[PDB]
Amino acid sequence: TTTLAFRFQGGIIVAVDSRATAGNWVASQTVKKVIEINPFLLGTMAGGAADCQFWETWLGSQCRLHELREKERISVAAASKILSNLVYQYKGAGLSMGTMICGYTRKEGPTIYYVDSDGTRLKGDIFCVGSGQTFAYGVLDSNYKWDLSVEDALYLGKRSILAAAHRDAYSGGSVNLYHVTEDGWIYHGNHDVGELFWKVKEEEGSFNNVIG
Amino acid sequence: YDLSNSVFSPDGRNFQVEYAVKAVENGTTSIGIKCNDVVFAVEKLITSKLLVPQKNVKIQVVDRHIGCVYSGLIPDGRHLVNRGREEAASFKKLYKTPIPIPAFADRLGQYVQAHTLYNSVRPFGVSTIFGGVDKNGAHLYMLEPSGSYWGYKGAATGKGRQSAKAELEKLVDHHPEGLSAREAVKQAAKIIYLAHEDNKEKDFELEISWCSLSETNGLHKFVKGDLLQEAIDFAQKE
Amino acid sequence: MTDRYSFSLTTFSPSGKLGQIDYALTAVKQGVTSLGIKATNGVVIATEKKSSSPLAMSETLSKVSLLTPDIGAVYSGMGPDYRVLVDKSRKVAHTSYKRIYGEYPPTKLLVSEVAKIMQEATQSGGVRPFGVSLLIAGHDEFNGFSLYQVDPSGSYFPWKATAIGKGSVAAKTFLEKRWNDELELEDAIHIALLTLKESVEGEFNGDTIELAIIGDENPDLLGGPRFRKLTSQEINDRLEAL
Amino acid sequence: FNPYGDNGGTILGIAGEDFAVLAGDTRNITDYSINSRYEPKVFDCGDNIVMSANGFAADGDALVKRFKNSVKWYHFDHNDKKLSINSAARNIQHLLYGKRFFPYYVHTIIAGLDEDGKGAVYSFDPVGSYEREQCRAGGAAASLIMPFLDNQVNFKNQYEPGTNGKVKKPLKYLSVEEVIKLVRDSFTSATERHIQVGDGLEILIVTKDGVRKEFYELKRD
Amino acid sequence: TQQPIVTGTSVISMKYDNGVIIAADNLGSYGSLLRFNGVERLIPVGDNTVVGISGDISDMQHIERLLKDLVTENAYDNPLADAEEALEPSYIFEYLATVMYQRRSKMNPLWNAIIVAGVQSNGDQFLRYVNLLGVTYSSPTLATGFGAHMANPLLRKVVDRESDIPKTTVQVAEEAIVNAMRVLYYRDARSSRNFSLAIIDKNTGLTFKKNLQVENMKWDFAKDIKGYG
Amino acid sequence: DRGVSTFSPEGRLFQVEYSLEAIKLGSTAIGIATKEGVVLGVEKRATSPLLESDSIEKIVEIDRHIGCAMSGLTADARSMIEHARTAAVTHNLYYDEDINVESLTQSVCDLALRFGEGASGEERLMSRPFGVALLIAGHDADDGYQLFHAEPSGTFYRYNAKAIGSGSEGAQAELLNEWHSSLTLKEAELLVLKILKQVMEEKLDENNAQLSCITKQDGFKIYDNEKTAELIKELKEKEAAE
Amino acid sequence: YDRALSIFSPDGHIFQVEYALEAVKRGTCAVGVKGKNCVVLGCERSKVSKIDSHVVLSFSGLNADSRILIEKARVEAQSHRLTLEDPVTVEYLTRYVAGVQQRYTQSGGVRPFGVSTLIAGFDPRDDEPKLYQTEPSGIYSSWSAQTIGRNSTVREFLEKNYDRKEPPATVEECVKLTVRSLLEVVQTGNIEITVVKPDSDIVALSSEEINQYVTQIEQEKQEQQ
Amino acid sequence: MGSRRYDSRTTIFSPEGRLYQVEYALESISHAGTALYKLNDKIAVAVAGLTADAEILINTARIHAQNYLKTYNEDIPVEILVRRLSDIKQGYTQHGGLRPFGVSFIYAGYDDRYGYQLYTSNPSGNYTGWKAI
Amino acid sequence: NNYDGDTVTFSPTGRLFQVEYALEAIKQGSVTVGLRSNTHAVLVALKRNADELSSYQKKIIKCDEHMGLSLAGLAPDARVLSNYLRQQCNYSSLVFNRKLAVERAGHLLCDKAQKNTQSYGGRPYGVGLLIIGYDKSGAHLLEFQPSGNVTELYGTAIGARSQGAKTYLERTLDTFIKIDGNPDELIKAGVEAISQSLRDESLTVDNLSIAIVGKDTPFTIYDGEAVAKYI
Repeated sequence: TTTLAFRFQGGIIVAVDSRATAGNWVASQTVKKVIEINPFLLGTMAGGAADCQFWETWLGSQCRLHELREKERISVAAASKILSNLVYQYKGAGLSMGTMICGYTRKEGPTIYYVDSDGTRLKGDIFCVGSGQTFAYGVLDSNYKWDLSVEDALYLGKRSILAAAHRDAYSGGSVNLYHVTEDGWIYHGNHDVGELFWKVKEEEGSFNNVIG
Repeated sequence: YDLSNSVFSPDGRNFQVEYAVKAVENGTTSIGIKCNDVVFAVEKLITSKLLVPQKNVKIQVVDRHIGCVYSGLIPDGRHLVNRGREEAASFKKLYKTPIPIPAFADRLGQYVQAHTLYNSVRPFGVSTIFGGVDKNGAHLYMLEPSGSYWGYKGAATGKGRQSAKAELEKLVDHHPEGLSAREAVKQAAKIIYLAHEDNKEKDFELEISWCSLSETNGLHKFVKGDLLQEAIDFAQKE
Repeated sequence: MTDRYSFSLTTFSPSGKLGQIDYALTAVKQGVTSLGIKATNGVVIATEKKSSSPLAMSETLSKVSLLTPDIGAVYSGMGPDYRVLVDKSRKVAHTSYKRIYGEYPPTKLLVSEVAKIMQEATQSGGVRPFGVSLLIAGHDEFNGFSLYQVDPSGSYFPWKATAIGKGSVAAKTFLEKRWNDELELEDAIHIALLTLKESVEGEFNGDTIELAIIGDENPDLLGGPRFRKLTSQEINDRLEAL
Repeated sequence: FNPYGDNGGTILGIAGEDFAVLAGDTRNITDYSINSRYEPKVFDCGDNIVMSANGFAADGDALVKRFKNSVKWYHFDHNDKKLSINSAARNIQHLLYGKRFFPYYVHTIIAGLDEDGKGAVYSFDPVGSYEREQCRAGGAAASLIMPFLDNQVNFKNQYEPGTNGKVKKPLKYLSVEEVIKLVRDSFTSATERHIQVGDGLEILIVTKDGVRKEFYELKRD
Repeated sequence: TQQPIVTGTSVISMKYDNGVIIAADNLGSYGSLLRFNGVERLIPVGDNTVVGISGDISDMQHIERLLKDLVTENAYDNPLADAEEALEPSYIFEYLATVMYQRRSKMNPLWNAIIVAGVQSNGDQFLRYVNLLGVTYSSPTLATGFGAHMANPLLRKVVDRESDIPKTTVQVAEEAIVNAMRVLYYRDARSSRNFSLAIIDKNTGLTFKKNLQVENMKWDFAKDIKGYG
Repeated sequence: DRGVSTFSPEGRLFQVEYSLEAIKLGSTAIGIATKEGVVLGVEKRATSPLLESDSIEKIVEIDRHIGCAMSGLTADARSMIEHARTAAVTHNLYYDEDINVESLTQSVCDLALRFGEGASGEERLMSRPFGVALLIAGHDADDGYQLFHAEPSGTFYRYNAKAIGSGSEGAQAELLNEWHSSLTLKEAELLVLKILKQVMEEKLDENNAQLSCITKQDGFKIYDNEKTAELIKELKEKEAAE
Repeated sequence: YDRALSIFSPDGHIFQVEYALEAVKRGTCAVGVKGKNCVVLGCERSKVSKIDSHVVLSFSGLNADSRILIEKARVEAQSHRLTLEDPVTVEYLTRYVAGVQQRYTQSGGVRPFGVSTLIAGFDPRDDEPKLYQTEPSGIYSSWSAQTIGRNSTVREFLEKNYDRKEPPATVEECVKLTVRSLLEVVQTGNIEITVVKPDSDIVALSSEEINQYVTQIEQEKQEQQ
Repeated sequence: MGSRRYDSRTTIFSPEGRLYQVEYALESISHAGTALYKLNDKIAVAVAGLTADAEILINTARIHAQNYLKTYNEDIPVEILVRRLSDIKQGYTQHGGLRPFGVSFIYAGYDDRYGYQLYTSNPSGNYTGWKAI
Repeated sequence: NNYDGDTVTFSPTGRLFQVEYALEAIKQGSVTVGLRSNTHAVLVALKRNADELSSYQKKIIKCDEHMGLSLAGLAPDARVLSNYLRQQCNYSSLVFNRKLAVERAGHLLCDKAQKNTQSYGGRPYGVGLLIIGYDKSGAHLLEFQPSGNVTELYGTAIGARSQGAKTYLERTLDTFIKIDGNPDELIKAGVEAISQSLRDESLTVDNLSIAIVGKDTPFTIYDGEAVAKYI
């Protein structure tokens, strides 16, 4: 689990892995860790899968009701604060959740909020939440700028996910990419980590320590 | 003074209870006879031949030893029987013994009387004859919409209650030493047949039940089969 | 079986009168003349007693009750209402003041509590005003000796010498005819006895009137209380010297 | 007082191109003792939906009966509209999450056909997270079956001979018979290597025609 | 509720070609003290149901009172309460299982293991098990507690699968049950020498045998054991 | 009388009939359903020319595939619309699918029938029936395009074409004479505009009449003033030509 | 207390709501005039309350019921700011007030509010003025000049002297029109004006400036004519 | 026939839009005397009509003032207390089914924001400040 | 009348006029006929529409796979009663795993109807019901009135102009009881019985609904083109 998301000129890039393990045994390698809140909002799954899915679907329903009543699309801040207020009621009951609410609105541009099960809610540019968050965050920090193209940002997300999967035993079965623009999200397919590692090693001369 | 349930008249009467008694008067004839050991008999009006025979049982059973019949608004009697079943179950749970007949009568009387204390409800439009057998012998009781109840040697209520009362008084006078069970069943059938004459131009069905020591082991059972046919033939002969 | 009587039964008339309170006052006015006189060393509360039946034991019913060891009360109006209100006042004197501050409430505060209780009956739902007027006689360390009158409307007034009942007007006139600044407890008792004898139509003995006094101290009754209800023999002895 | 227990079962759901297969062992046990040799765990809940909860027997039975009641009420309240597999999955997710703080100690697998007519298998966790998968095994023998299915269904770690591991083995269509053979072999291996696994295998197959049942014997008859 | 005080012992049961047989002892042990004797743990319901209860006996009395109340309730306004609308083993087992599961879910369980046996109205033998936690299952042979470890292996030697049920006569099943009871008295420290046995047959009906005693025991060889070396 | 749920001697509830009478005084709302969409038209009444006509919302969206129109007491319909939106969103949340139009209509009718007696053993919340009738248009994969008339009585009907409001009689007669099972969306819009012009006492303009449609492809949409004006122009040209 | 005080009549009317409207048509007149910029609220014999920094409310009818409604609206605005991190718009607040008023007309044991409300302001990050009125029945609408109050007339005058496809683009003209419309039914000079401009620019004109406006209006009337 | 004794439905409007109970209470107060309690150290109140309800309202006002003092560690402004009492009196004129209070109040209070002020309130719940009586 | 403002008031002759008005509300409804035999039970309902542009209101509601009903009068009350019956049948099937008997449902409906005729603040139901079912005792048909009176009959009819159908059923009582091998013959008998109640009307595929239950027959409803061959 790495589940990174960052902002750039073209909007928002969200990258996740798909590995779920239980007691050092890999339960699944096809886990969808991105929740489509609505055609204009995405969320990231970290911590408890059931809590994330259930409460983000509930958030999507609340956003649908808000847009029906107000005849206007809800902002990212409002949805993030609704989710945070919902979670803060259940604090101390054992809920575990770490989510990145990412959305592109006309008023606020591209926006990313981080909300945890402890009630913290903060707006930021780059976020990485997971067991292998450190490697991906380091890669992003080393190769970030508010000038990247869409293709460069997608490759940066893939590279960060690949580094996290390589250096963390609990991360990496596949890579899922999403690009959030003012007109909604675009899905950029599922890429196998095993093939991606060899492809990156062949193209870029990285991972010399690994024999291939 | 006849618009609310809990308003006294200038002479001290409650007209809603009297109107409930008037409603009871329109009901069918139901009688109960106590023997030395008890026997309950009811007349069911066959409004049309479309009704399935022996499918509209009116006599109800409480616990395994109480039998109840009622005249008036049948749903009110059913509600009262449900309340009595609840009270009997509570008593049996609390004390492990079947509820005595006087205790059951007191519970029903308290319930009916409480249904006459407020204007948010209306008094029950039924009169109930109920009885059975307990450790102290065989008991018969009659309860009215006002909540007052009494023990009787023989009781009757409904449209043809006067002829039934006259027959019961004659039977009591003619049997100072009591009656048996089968003789009581035959007398109940005869009294029902005689009291049916208040309608004449309407077919009717006779339903009989009994609850006595011996031949029923102190439990309440419906009289069905050859005994009921013998009772019907005896009633028709008279 | 539901109450469904949440609305109030006392309302304002177009002329600004409260009908139920006026009717309660009318019921009070057709009662028994009860009077109270405040003195410099005590307060006397006297009333007349009726006999429902010749076979009835009059001493089984007391028209003057002890609210606190220093506060007593008398009534004019409906007896059962007075009894229920006395029980309520006794409960309030403990559950609201004594169990918190460790002392018996002063007379004014107890009168305020009783007036609040009687006012709650004139505004809540599904009730009627109490058909009684109460005279409260008490003593407290800081306020001295006090006498109060509480009406069915819940309004209480302090009085130096007051009377209620059928002969309320004549008794009030007699009391106001000569009320000096040096009244004593025994002088107040004598004046009360004279006024009650004038108001009553006859049979003025110790078993037909009931009197109580507040003042001084009775350590002999401690087992002291300032409330003393005079016995029939003492009333007869005082009437012998009348 | 411990309100939970383990009955030691093993179930497996495989989604085909136009069919679904849900299989399970029939052994019910507790603490090295065999409660029963034939206690079915896979039930036909209606609308061509087959459900199986594994783990705590009582919680599984309660969940199955609640889901059947939900299907009945859905038919009552929506003019007998057929319940889709995704709608059933979401309803089961809500049922599981309704008692998250006192969760069912079961793992749930449901199978059917989607709105396009293809096999669909949905897997659930005890607290109510579900995902659609092609092959999913649950129980105490899941760790002994999933690698075998990955090797023999997805052809993982297999390459075309003569290419020196440059071209992966292409995926091929598998008939229902091949899925049945793979399921039987996996359950036989699980029976061989797991003490809690193996008294009889019950398989439910869902197609457009309906649901059909097959049974096979295992060791410890 | 939280811990049993007075506890029962193993209840055993099996199916034969025409019905069910269920047996249980009559001990009311108080831990290591055999405090109470002559305690009937086989409750007949109707003319076709027998309920065997093992574990806490206060809860046993509670649920037998519940069964009596259910029988009373089934007869209310039911002219066919003795012919076709009478209670069946399946209905009673479903009610008992629902009650047990509801008690478990509230963390206030009934510390019992219950075996319901009988013959259905269509002639099919019903024999099912329930306990605390609401765990239910069925088998041709059933046993609760200690008898689950010793009585079941012997009974399964006669009725091992479903197809063996039609081949088992009542005499063979009764002999197997008696032998299992003798073995349990041999090897269980909370067992008693006296027990009751109920047979439910589709043709004959309900046969109840009380005050049975374990007999034909072997103790002679114990004369040859001396010391421990 | 003198009771919210009192039966009349003829066997009807007074409050429901009075609510129907109140609805009879409302503005005209028409709905026509075809095999390629459902058109809902409403008449907007302004008590003064200074009112802004764009602030009158008598056509409300329940969900992308379900729209609603109201006639009668427009203030009472806000709670009904809120309940309908909540029910649709809840159904989508619980089943990952769009709720059927008939199911939503039944939910709305249960809400309207509720609060006098629970439809599923619940209590009451309001003390009088709703005073607004609703036309609910929608599309679902089960039956197709559906139009429902919902009344405060709790009963609903499915109509091919339905008009409600003050001019409901003549509009319904025209719908009976005009509607056939092979209409188009443009023909339905023209017919709605024609009937609205006939019913309305004032001249038909784009500032006093509003149109909306629901189709499978584009969901539920509300026409702007320019489109309504061009449709009115086309209707006038067709009337003056043929 | 749950008696249905407001129920339908045989002619399909609710008499309690109509009597609340009659109660509304008894107090001082309140006028709201909207121009190209700024909104002017005029009140006769504080009658203008700031619900938030950008919205103001005027009432006609019962004072204490209006106080209750104002408290509810202020609490709702603060809750909206706390939850959505965005100041409430005029339309949302008007909808909330109208919903409360309607809900009070369909609950047992209560009577409808005898208050008619005028809400004026500007939406956040916007410059278009917004003016709404809510009736005791719970119906709300948008206007440019309404005059909810009844003072024995003003509506006709404002209909005559408004628009012509040209709003009063200057604040001074709007204030003058409001003062003249108030003076149409007021003989003394008992007149209060509050002006609202974007960026939370809510001000109240002093009595001296209102007196100057009245004197100028009188001079204009007596000079040209 | 549960309870049809509702005394003219106290909290309803007249056909002319008036409240009968409030006007009758005003008549009762006008028939009373012509206008001595301490709410706190800085506010005093004079009562007119139905001294018992006046005492109840005065006790409620004292509790409210002491609660404000405890919460903010400052003396309550006169306007806040007057508004609270007026809202309490108005609450009985719209819901509850009970009769309205029959007390007229005259408050005189000093705060740090206005420097001596006077108010009056009636059963209708409307309170008005006055330069002089 | 002074004894008509509520259901908790008795008339001087001992009558409840609110219950009588509820009964009269049934007479203003469409005619529905029910009949049964040893093996099957059949309900035939004539539906109504608001006008030519509206559909025909449903008159048959399914309660369980072995029990159903047909209504005459206020539809919402019928919906409430049907929901209650569905809940009771589901409770019986879950707790005891036994199919609910028709007589038990009749008793439950009687009790629920009675509870609404004795307490202030409520009103009696305004719909009559014909309930058919099949259980271990065979096929059963029951008639339900809002007063709480439940009767068991071989055949009955409720609604408006119901006397013709009832007279036809009484005349042909000895015939339709023996119709056991042919469910369609029983349906034909029911259709011919309801035809006697038609007032210058013709049965169409739009205003005819036919529900049937039987031994090996789950509760099945025929409407529209399904009833083409029964006309």
